[PDB]
Amino acid sequence: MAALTAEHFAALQSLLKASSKDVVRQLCQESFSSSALGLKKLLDVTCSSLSVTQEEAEELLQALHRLTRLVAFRDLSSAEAILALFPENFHQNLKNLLTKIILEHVSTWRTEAQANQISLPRLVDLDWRVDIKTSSDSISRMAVPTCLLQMKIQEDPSLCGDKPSISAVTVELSKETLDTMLDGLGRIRDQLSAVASK
Amino acid sequence: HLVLETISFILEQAVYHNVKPAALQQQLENIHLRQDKAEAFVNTWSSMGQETVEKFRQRILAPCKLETVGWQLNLQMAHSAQAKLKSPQAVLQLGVNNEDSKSLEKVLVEFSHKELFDFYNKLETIQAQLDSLT
Amino acid sequence: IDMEWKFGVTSGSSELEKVGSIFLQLKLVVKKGNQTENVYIELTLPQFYSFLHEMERVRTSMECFC
Amino acid sequence: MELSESVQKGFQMLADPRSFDSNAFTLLLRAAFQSLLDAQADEAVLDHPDLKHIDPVVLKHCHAAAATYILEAGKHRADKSTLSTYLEDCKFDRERIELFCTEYQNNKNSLEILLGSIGRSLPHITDVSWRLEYQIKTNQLHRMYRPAYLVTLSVQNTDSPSYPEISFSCSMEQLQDLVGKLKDASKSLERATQL
Amino acid sequence: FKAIVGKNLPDEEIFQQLNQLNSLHQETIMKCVKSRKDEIKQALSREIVAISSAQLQDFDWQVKLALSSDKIAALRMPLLSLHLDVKENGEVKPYSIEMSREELQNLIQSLEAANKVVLQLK
Amino acid sequence: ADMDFNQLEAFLTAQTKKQGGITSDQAAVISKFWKSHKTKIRESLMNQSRWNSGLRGLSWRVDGKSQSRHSAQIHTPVAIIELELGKYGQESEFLCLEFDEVKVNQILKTLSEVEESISTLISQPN
Amino acid sequence: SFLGAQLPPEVAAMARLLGDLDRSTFRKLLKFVVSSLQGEDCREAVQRLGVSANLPEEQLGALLAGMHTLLQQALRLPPTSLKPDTFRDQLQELCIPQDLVGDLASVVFGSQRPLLDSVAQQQGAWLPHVADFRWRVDVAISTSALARSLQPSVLMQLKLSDGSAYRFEVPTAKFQELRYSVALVLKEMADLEKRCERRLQD
Amino acid sequence: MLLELSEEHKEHLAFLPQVDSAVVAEFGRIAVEFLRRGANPKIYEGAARKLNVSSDTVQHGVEGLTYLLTESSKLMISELDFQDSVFVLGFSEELNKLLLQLYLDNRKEIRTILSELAPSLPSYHNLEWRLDVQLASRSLRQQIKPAVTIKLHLNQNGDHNTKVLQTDPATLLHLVQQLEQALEEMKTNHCRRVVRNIK
Amino acid sequence: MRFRFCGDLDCPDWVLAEISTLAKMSSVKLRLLCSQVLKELLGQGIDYEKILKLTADAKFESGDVKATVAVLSFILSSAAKHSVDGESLSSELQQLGLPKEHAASLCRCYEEKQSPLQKHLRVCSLRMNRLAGVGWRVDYTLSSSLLQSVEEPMVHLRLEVAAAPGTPAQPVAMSLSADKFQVLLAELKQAQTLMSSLG
Amino acid sequence: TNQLVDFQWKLGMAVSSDTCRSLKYPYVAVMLKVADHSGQVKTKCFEMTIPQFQNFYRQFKEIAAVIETV
Amino acid sequence: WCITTCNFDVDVDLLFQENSTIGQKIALSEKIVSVLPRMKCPHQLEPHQIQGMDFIHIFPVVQWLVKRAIETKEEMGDYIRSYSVSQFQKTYSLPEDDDFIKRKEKAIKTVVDLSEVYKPRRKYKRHQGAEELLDEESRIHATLLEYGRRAEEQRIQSLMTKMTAMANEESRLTASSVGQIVGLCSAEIKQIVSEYAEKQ
Amino acid sequence: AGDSAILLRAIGSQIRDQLALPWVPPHLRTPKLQHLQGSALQKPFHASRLVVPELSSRGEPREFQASPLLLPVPTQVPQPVGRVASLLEHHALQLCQQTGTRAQRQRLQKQLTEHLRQSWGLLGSRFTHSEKFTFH
Repeated sequence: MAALTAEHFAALQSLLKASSKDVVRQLCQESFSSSALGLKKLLDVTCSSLSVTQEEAEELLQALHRLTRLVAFRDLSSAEAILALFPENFHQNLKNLLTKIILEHVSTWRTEAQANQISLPRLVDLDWRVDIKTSSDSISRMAVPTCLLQMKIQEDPSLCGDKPSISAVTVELSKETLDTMLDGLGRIRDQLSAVASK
Repeated sequence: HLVLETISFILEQAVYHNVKPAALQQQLENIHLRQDKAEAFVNTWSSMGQETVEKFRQRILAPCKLETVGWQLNLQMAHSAQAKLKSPQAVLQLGVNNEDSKSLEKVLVEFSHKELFDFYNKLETIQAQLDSLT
Repeated sequence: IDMEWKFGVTSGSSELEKVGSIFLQLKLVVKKGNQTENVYIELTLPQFYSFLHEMERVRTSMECFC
Repeated sequence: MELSESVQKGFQMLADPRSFDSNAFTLLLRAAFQSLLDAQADEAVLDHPDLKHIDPVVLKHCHAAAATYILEAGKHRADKSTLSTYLEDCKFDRERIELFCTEYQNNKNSLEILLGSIGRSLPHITDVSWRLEYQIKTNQLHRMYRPAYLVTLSVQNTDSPSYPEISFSCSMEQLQDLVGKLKDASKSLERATQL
Repeated sequence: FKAIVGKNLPDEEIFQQLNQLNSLHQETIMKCVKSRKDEIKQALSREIVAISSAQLQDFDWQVKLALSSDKIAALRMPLLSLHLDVKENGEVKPYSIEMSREELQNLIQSLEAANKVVLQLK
Repeated sequence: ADMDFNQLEAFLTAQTKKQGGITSDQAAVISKFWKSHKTKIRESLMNQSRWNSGLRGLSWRVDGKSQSRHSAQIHTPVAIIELELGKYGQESEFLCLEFDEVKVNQILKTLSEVEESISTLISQPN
Repeated sequence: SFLGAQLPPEVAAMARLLGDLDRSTFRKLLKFVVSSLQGEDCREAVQRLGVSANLPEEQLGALLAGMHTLLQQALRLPPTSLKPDTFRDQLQELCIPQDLVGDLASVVFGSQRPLLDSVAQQQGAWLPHVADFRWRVDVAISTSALARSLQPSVLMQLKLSDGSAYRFEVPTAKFQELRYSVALVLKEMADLEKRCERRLQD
Repeated sequence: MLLELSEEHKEHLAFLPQVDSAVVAEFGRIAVEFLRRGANPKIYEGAARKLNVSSDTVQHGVEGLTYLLTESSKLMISELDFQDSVFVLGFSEELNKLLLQLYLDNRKEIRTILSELAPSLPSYHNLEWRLDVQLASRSLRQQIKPAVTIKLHLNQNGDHNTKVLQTDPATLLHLVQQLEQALEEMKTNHCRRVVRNIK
Repeated sequence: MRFRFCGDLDCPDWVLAEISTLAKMSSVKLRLLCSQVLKELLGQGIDYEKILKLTADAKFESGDVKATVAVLSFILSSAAKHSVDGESLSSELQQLGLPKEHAASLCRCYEEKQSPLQKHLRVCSLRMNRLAGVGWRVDYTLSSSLLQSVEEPMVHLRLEVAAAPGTPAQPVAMSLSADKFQVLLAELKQAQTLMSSLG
Repeated sequence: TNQLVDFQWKLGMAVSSDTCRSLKYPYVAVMLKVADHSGQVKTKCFEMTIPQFQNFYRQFKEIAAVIETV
Repeated sequence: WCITTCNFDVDVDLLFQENSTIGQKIALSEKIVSVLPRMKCPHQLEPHQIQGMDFIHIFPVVQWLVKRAIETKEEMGDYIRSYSVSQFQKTYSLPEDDDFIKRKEKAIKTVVDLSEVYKPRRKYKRHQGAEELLDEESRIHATLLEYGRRAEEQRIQSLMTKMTAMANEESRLTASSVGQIVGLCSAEIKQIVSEYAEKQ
Repeated sequence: AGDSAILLRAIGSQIRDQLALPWVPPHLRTPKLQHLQGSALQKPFHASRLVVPELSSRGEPREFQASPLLLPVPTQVPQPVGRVASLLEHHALQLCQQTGTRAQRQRLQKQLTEHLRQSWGLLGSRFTHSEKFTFH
């Protein structure tokens, strides 16, 4: 995360124009969460609430987005560290108010950011059925157990485009295949019962 | 074919464990392999195995790799809407290997000078994160 | 028909300097008639143990009937 | 221009003084044009109180006959001499021949604009833009020092799935070649005006 | 309505299926059958053609005269453009085909052979 | 024409009884060839004239459902059917369907209606 | 002349039409030309102006085409290269009425100009740009092939202004090559700027 | 300006003075043959046995020599700067003169190969055109609608692509006007100074 | 200056340049070279071995050969494009400075192949598509689940369409009701009547 | 896996083609309508010869016999 | 044509003859006489002498221009020949062109292989203190010094003093990942191990 | 020919009228210039099946047709371009129908039936290695 600038802090002075502390609080919370497209929507929301110019509102949302994520990225654990980020000429009551808001949310921010990391597609749900196969077109009678494994999987919607973000795949396992992968996955479990690897 | 698969499986286990030479000798005799074959394994593993273990370590488990980097530097002189320009432009080409398809995809990106410095500052953050691990 | 896996820790990210999140990646190779497909799935630490706990129930019911 | 036996019988009933008076003929004829050209699908277009005495099976049959002849006459660019010939064949009187021509002439331009709007076509180029760059270096080659042009065409058609811009690059020789082709094409339009 | 028309049911068997409805609803439905039977039957026949991988939904055509090209200045070649809308996999796909005088003659000559067989059945 | 022996030999005979015509022995060779090939040629012409999908194979199995993740005890059987389809000269698709004991019998009666349609049409000339 | 060596036919046609045109209508048209340059759809407003002025569509098209060309060619010139005195002189050689010249000059040089410059600079792009760049840094502890790996890598995700997006993994030997390449190009941009300022600017 | 030979690159080239210049001439031949056609490792074990050195010694020397020629051609380094670069290596005038000729003999051909590596933009190949008048349609039976049918052929990655397009007459007159102004720019005093000074 | 074979335009500068390269051959081998290029324009292939074998007379380098074949192809194609006669071509090539013997030779080969050239150039003229063939099957429907007895014919069409020469035809396959088929055939016959009025 | 929403059939004769004046062979054409995950419904059609139908119909009678005695 | 071919650092704007009348030819004659001394043309010429066209006197002027033009094409390349060849390649291909297209890919492979063998690799690592951030140029220079790609010498040496040597190409950890595993996950590992004991 | 001479003379004067008007930027084009310069949208030919009254209708079918339940025929399609295309193709089929052996037809249908009877009457890695070696 890049540092802030006097232009961004001047945009934060627009919060002195803002109508209430919770409006500031709202803009802080949403600007952390908001995407760029969300920032266009939030820009309309900001202009409607503040009635400041679109330039002031956009720079303000940019300044809060940059400021909040800078703290979250560094994980500044105290007011003293946060306050050092602000310039000495800033409006002290607003600067102190922002520090209070930032302290409350920062714990939530690291939790929310940690969930939304980039990854390979995530497992959403897992279901299974065991059947015994009893007959087929080619064997009159059988008694072979089988597992059907059903997994529901989600990909980042920005990578999906036309396709749906979530899909399901079935996978069939014989116990021979099942036993092979139970060994493979068991290795990792043994090496965490004591809290570090073998 | 079975013999080649059997030899592969023996060497695959040696990579996974990263077996020391003397331990490998005993395991070969434990499957009742003859002494000359067991010694032949130990010699061949000794030099070549360490390079092979490193080559396995660099393997990636992902559908796509970055494969190639390439760039061209240009000077803008004019376009239909402005005359008398003197702007450095960079084109970056990233070659991404999609091993699911065995096909390489070439991604082209324009940068202005300010945009390329912003990109540089992010790479400098990644390097500091990497440097924190050592 | 095949499975490959990678067990790791996320040390840092673009949103947080320090993270420390354990993950498991699986590659499943699935025969679909004449052709095969690769399915990539990432599991969190809680998901891995829930997954392993279920697949051990599967084993048990595959070993007894009626 | 050919017309089915169904259409001809509808006109033979419009030609009657008994079935339709001169008033009802005018009102049905106007309803015919309206139902062709109005964007509102006015289901009550035939509910004129002066039409109410006509058998609704006959009324709705002659209305579709009229509209069908209007579209066929329009498509085939029918002149008043053609219209008047066919109407007199259907035994129309001189007053109703005048009435039909008056309504047709009033609507002719709107009908022809409608008929001409139906179709599919190729993607239509609408604009062009260009960039001039001087090529300096590659990570494999220094002192390139050659100009290149970066050209974009803007296309504006939706008759088939398409992307709105076509981008390509030209050297000096390639752009000089391209311009010569387009001027060769333009010189052929000029020749065609001498026909 | 699809079921009773497709099966060519007798009126008495339709009445017996309507025994539970209000008398005006019974009478309404019988009247709808008598007035619309032939129109519904044609809709079914159209749906039987859709038991196929692709169907021609609509077509259009244009006649044009080519006056010149980069190859030859006194070209004066008539061409037909035929546009097809083909419904497949629940989607409509646009196709276009361009024909000279001789290609159009071969096309029409082939469809006239098909039409001769159609008219032995139709 | 898909000629029968009377048509085949009459046509070939007319070809023999003309200037530069084939010999009767050549026609006999052609007839012997055509006897075996007639079966193969006819079926090839069917494939050439078909550009909808065709049935390439049917396969099925029946399973006893016993337990699932949540349903600790199941017993109702199920039929699983794989249907292989393709167009001439193209790669096969596989369609896989699952049926309970009720839907198996609903489909079975639907096929019995096809057979009874055929039987009527060929009995109507009686 | 800023119009090039030979006068474009649409500009010559427009310049003779201006003698008949009320200045009120000229200033109404000029707003539509300027706003179209800023990318605003004006087709319906132009049509209303047409019937209001009783201009046939053949004359609207000639006027609008000629005004667009004149402004396009002037606004593409830097303030070092077209200036109010020479612009006004050159337009009088077209016999444009002097009051209309003053209106045209106010568009090219007045407070409208900075927004027009911003729109004109957007058109130099031809390839897509980086819209977002995210990463995570991971260490592999174990793998199917190795009981202990301990090998870092960077997973990267790019979003481009094209609306395309890519997620791919970078070996650390490949990250070093990428980082080197980007710093090298930045040195060579700065060297090229110094060549230009000391030889092309004088 | 000068070549900055890395210490490993120097250590590979140090094999060159260890053998007769007639063998270095053979290394020069096979080096440029690999650039021209592709490398074939089967020769390295042959020269190894002939010279009583390891195959890696032959490989390192020859692949180091190819890189010397490639980097010189990339830079288009002058004969004077080339010598000032090479004299960091200690070997004698006969080998220094051999290498200089081997560079100047081949730099223009190598630079042609090196030009193929650049980022692969789509580019113009050819254009076809046809003047069509539409005279009738299914819906309307007499018309004159002139259009220019255009077929644009493009290259990318060595693969040809084609696009079929349309213009009206007045748009075609606009297209020529704009791309004539494009060609006129290279004649302006601004672009003349760039070509004159950025060299 | 304007020339008929240039299309009532002044001569291109690259053409006027390379006309001076034609004068460098003997008149006897300039005529032989015309035959090789003209064969290629007629689709009969090209013999690069013969082209190179005879142009060794003038000691052409491969850049001369490329420019020579290019200018002969331009002259012959563009005269045939505009239906210029060999009498005009000879006179107006001489205006550009081609020697009178070279002018002669070049035009007595054009005079022999002028007519087959124009027939080939019409075949090569821009096409969007070509109809390569038609296939059809007629079916009769007996009964259905959806309608107890149907008893209607149905048609299947397959149209082979070629986008470019030397490529396999794309099949367009579709099914039609007998009503849709009847209206399609009737519409194509109306189009054909209009076509026949034009040519 | 997939589930049948509907089943339809038609019986017809192939009468004539451009290559073969007398085809005159019967077929059964089946349309299957199937629901995917999340209920997306699609259709698939295929032809059978009359011998193929008899086999197809015969095997479903085997399925119905085993499914009772499973 | 010779003047514009030379590009001799003058704002040469002038028009070709176009078979123009008197008037245009006179204005051009003044411009030519104006350009010649700025090109340092050794031979003088006069506008009236252009109209009378004294070949005897104009000949040395042409000798200057022709000699300078030839020299400039010999370094810059002949454009019209490159156009002629481009018209060939659009539809024709010599046997040597087909050969080059055949072997192109295997040749290209050899140079990307050499580029990997001799790639720059990170020799030094800079200290995190004494922030170099004060300008873009010294940050970018410091980065390139990490790959050895070096008051110019004094700038390097003061920058190089902020660095430490290196010896490894891949950042493989000495099992220090336990520190970040345990220090942040272990409480979650203890919860999960406890719950998946209790559930069974 | 006089007829083709009249056509070519009409063609040439149309091209003049189009060349005489400049290109106008798409955001400024009024509807006339949208048609000439190709930024108007054409609509595809799409036909819907109509219901028409029948004069010979009697009984219950007539009682339907005589009522507001049968809409006026062109108004049965919402859009004028589809409304035009529907009437055009409806009238085209009527011409095909009205412009178009019983022993021959019965014979063919009996020939088809015999073929149906004759057709029916035939009824009358380390992972896979670990599995193979240690879990198979």
